[PDB]
Amino acid sequence: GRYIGPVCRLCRREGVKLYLKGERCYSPKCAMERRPYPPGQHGQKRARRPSDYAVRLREKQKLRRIYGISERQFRNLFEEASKKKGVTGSVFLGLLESRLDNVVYRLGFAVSRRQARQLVRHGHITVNGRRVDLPSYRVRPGDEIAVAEKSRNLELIRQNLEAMKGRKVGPWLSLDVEGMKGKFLRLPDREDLALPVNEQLVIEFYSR
Amino acid sequence: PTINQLVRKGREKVRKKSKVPALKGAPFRRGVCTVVRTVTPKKPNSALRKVAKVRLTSGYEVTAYIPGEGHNLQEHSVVLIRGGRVKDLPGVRYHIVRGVYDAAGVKDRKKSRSKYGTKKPK
Amino acid sequence: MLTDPIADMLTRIRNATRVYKESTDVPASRFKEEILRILAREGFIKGYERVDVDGKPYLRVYLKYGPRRQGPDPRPEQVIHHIRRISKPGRRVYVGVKEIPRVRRGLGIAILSTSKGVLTDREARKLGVGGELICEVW
Amino acid sequence: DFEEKMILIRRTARMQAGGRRFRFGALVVVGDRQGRVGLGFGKAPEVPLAVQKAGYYARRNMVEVPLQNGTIPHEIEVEFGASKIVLKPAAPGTGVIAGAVPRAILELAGVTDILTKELGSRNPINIAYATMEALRQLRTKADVERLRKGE
Amino acid sequence: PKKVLTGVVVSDKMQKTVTVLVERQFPHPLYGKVIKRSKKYLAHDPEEKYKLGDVVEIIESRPISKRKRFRVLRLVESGRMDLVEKYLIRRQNYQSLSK
RNA sequence: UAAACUCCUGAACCCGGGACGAAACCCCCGAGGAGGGGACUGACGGUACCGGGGUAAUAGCGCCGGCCAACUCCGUGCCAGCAGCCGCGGUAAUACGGAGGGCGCGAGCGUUACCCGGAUUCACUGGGCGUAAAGGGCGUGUAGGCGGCCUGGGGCGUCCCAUGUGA
RNA sequence: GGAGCAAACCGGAUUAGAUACCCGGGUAGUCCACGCCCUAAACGAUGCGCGCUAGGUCUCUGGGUCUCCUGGGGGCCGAAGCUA
Ligand SMILES: [Zn+2]
Repeated sequence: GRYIGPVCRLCRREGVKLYLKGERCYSPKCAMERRPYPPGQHGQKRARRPSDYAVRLREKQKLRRIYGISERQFRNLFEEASKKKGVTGSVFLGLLESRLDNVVYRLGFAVSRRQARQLVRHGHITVNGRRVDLPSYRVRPGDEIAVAEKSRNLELIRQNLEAMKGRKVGPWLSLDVEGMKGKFLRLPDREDLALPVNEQLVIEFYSR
Repeated sequence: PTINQLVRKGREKVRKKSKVPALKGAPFRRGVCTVVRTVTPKKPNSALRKVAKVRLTSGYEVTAYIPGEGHNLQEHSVVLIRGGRVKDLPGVRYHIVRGVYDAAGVKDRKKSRSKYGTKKPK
Repeated sequence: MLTDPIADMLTRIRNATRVYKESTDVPASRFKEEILRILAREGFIKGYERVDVDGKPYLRVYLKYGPRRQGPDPRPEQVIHHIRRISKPGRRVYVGVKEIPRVRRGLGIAILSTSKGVLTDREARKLGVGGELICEVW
Repeated sequence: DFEEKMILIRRTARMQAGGRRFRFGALVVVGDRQGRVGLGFGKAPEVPLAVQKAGYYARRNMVEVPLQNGTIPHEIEVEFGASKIVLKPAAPGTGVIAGAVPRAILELAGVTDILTKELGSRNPINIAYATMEALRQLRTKADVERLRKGE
Repeated sequence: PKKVLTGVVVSDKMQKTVTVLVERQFPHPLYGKVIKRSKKYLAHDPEEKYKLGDVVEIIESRPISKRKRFRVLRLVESGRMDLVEKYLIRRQNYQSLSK
């Protein structure tokens, strides 16, 4: 399943702020903020010129952690992209961004993406009036993502939607906090994303 | 060669042969020992090894390296051949399988237990 | 006996270029014309003409080259980079229209032989007719 | 002021009664990542002082590359006598697939999508050089219809 | 339709039968070259009219015997001893092969 | 941030409801036809699903010298042993064995076996043969293979359209 | 058939040993006919035939009123190119 074990110890390994931490990573510590160096008994020690496989690998792992997803699933959603006509770089991320657990985070429903997952996998989250607790659901254009009636008044969501007030989020998503309803306008282009990742390395690393 | 030589004689095919007569191309073949004995290794190195000859199901008879620290294979003890060559020892292209049959696992080991039929402690 | 008249020409040409010769002859042929008539239509040469040598039909091929270069070895870039024969006399090669080759991504021509006549590549899918691939040129 | 990455720094050893003194091999690449690239190969008993020379020979030997929307202008094979190199154009989002060596060359060329392979020998030093004669022979359309014109 | 092949008689040494040999050039399924291959068929000649050297058109017919599944349709051109040799010349070669 | 600690969520389980798959044969009017009508039938199964209630609730495996990414301590001392290749072990081992930690991957992770790949190392695409493996000791010649310039008919090869097949 | 040379063979010396090097002698063989043998660093270690791609110089040979061209054959040097 998910990475369960410490997740703000990769925050370090990469050296790239991974806000898999809710309020934390923003605050004066994504851990990384306090310790900006690699984990372990070494880490803080003259770095070593990474190999091609490395840099590629590492740029490739950096991606998977952010979406907190199975490597089975990850790869198997990469192939899915390769096949379809279009640029594989962007398109790859598109599929990713059509994850029901992701659409949640990206819309703001849940504070982390680790929370955007459980909140779906607890039936808290519905689509088009019908419940869907499968974290993988591929969001199609137009689908109304939203919470159920059993959650309208739950501590957590009412402190996120409280913190979702108007503040723009996602150039491809309409969000109505008033009624707690969100919509997936369209598949996302590239410029709409800006993850600290090179989609032009990943494609490479997957040639071995 | 000219394409016309190819129409005629034609390109020749490789045909590879197995470095493991395990029969049935079987990933493992049961066998009982006949004699467990220590043998010194080859050119660049030296260390009295622990090996044994295993009479097979197929009426065969082969020598297979017993890896790991210490073993309890005597004479009439059955064992599972894993097939794999040890460069140190000339003419041994088979591995005894630990944690299987009369060949117990390894005593006290903790790292790589799967590669040695060793149960995880408590 | 001269095995393949057609590859000899492309070689006469090939060789004629490496030494940068203004002209080089090759025995006549109502077919060989159908080749040169193309290499000129596509600016690989200034053209040609049928000449008279000792009472024999020949074809002078006026060659073209780039400008003199700057620096080490003022060798001018070749106007005829490449001129290899694909369909050989020992190994004939015929292509259907639905598979005509593209020489060096569009910049190259694949002069071939078809029923409609002797044609280039784009001119072969223009009339949508395939044939025997004479040779590729760039 | 450009960009730098060395492919290897070998330890060549020579003979002389008593012992064996050594120099070094330093192959490097430089490229603004937008059409200008430079490979270099220097030598010096010092490992750093080597790549530092290679870097100067780099900025020296240059070559504009006819990048086509991030890729090659047309495929080419080029034999550098001992080693064979193959370059192909690729649609967007293909990536730099090549030996680690010619990769550096292209990734510094500004190349983003490419198909390549190394036939025959695979000596770094030579492959490099081939790849370099490769690019120094690429022909964009205009560069073509200009020659085949001569008006 | 009843398959038909053009060929050349190469034996009327049989009672009302003939040995028709037909070559069949065809592009090799790997090396392009157009390589000719040849087969022998036996045709039912009830009128004992078709002699040696004959070039004929034979038609896929209702079986006449063990290996007689073709009848000769019509002649093409008589005097053709030239081709017939080509076959009989290859015959004499087999001798100088064994040991 | 890992842990404890706080809060919330609530797999498991509990009760309640509970199928789709199943409309035809059958029957009346009509005529035993068309059509309209009326009636039975479910192994899976009291399962899926739905509603309510609801507890923080297994981690494992390979590796960490180079290829190949992840290093230190300790023991051992060409011993014990690792190994796919090059090789490591003879007091300082990131290669043997524990541990610390770390890289990969996760209900899998390794291993063996076999298949293609890499092997462009049988090469049509795509290799070669002066010394690296490789020109027949040298000729004549059979079958075969290959074949100059021109006009014409045929149109086998070849090319093309339609069409039948290509379940 | 057998003069000369000459494996083997004996002898002299050398050498620790010397079936070898060196020397004196020595038979098959080397030569002829007829037959068989069919091997090789049978080497240019480069199959053959044809067209193409600067020249310089030496030699062998054939033709042409010739300090020169024109064919053929044997060498060296080097345009381009080829090559690890
Ligand atoms: Zn963090």
